[PDB]
Amino acid sequence: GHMLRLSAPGQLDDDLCLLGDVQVPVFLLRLGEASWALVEGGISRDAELVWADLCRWVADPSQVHYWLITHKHYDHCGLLPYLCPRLPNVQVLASERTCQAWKSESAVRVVERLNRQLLRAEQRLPEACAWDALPVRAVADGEWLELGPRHRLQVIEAHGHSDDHVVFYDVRRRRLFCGDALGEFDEAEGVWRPLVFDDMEAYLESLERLQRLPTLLQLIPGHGGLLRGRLAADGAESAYTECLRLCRRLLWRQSMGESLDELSEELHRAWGGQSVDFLPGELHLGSMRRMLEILSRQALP
Ligand SMILES: O=C(O)c1ccccc1-n1cccc1
Ligand SMILES: [Fe+3]
Ligand SMILES: [Fe+3]
Repeated sequence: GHMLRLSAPGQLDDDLCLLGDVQVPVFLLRLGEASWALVEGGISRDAELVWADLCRWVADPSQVHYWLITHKHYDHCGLLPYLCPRLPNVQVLASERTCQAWKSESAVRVVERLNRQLLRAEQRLPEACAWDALPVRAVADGEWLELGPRHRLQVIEAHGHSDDHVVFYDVRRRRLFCGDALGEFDEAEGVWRPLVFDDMEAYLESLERLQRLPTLLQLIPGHGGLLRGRLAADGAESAYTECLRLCRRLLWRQSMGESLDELSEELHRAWGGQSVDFLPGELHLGSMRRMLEILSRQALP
């Protein structure tokens, strides 16, 4: 409950609504009187929740024409096979690499595995479309997405968190759908938690490019809701600072003979509580481990 953070389902702006759970939300954009779009692909088990929320705003689901995806992680595309059947006119917009992940049986295997762990006991999933059969359209870095007469979003490559990650910038509204590129926003402390799970140099380089965007009014990550005011304006820069802060912290620990597992457990214990309801505890601890391993390699003797 903060002035600068909208974290409740429902309407966020004149054109924007939050569907489903705030920790893994799906955002709804009204492009016109009979045209809508979705942003972020959530987790599979939320199919019926998101669908329920959606139908309360969209009388005719055939008016959903676009579904924008930031990256291939299980918590950002798990809904696609299960709701695309119910969205006959939708077109999934994703980066080339993100599309490649859906044509890989091994990559799909991991996405499905992690999502099934989040299923409640006796919970059944709808009739699902084949991952390789999704109505996808690959988008490239810098491409402009003419979604509607008042919605023009630019695709900006933002690798680092993952090797396929992109973000979507609505310059008209100074609004950035940044996915996980800035990390995980700490709701209790008001700072960003870095999520460097692929490449640190690219991670920092992406934040440098995003800092050069015109001053943001709304910052919408993959988890936690909508950020505004100074949080949006300073977002990219603050996320950059917090990443370096974690690096220096890592170097300090290692220089004291500490093993990566020592700080991993500490990060997991201090940060794993926010994502417990949609992220298996072993995945978070392992993710923290993978991150520190990345930072150690790209900053060590
Ligand atoms: O990206 C995240 O949302 C995330 C955050 C914390 C730990 C693991 C994560 N993860 C890694 C791969 C898919 C989820
Ligand atoms: Fe992610
Ligand atoms: Fe994520």
